[PDB]
Amino acid sequence: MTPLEDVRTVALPRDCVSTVQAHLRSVGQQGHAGMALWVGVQQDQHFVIAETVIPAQRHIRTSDGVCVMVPAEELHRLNVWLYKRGLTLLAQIHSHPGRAYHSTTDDAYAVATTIGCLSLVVPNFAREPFDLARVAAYRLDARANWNEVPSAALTRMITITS
Amino acid sequence: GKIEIIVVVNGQPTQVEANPNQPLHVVRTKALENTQNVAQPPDNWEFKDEAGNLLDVDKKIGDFGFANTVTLFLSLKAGVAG
Ligand SMILES: [Zn+2]
Repeated sequence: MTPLEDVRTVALPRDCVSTVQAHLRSVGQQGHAGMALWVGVQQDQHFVIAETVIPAQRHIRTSDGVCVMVPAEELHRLNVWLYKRGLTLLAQIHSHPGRAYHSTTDDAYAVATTIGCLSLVVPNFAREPFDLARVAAYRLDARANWNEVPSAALTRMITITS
Repeated sequence: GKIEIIVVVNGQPTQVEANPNQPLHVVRTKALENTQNVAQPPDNWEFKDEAGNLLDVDKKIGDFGFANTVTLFLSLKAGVAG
């Protein structure tokens, strides 16, 4: 069969972008980072995103900034829900107060834990419209490293549909 | 006397064969490797049964009183971004 690592193309509904943006913008108005998840069905080397999940989450101030934490009960709920629905977790998305990048905390505590998963970072509290060329995207390798996906490669990979 | 455990990780099942004297953490390591879940190490995950109870990962598999067709959910202790 085909591992998630071998996905090369992703269909992303515009509605799923809108749900992410609305959540990130909403919590950003309070100075907080938010998190969202893209789930769907893998079709071998293609992945169809079906839904955005906004996990139950808490917002905590750290020494050098802010973070978003997903509690254990919610991670269990999400696991059971994916299993009952026949869905796969492809991507996590979170916002930064300013420039987008993967921090050391982001590298260590991801929710999208499977080799091949994506982690997208939206700058400036998602104030501007979502743009695949303006996010900072990372993909998890077999040695558990989150490596940057250059913008040109990200736009070749992900097509937004309506 | 091997026990068959379906472990579900991010909604994906993997069947792990277990012997009664093995601690549950032995199955944790195997299920994560089988499902390619590497972004947090094995000690960062915990088991819950179908009724939702948290299971002691150091307890021997034979001491739970599983039936042969048991499904367990293996999920992260914490997720953080920022
Ligand atoms: Zn971050």
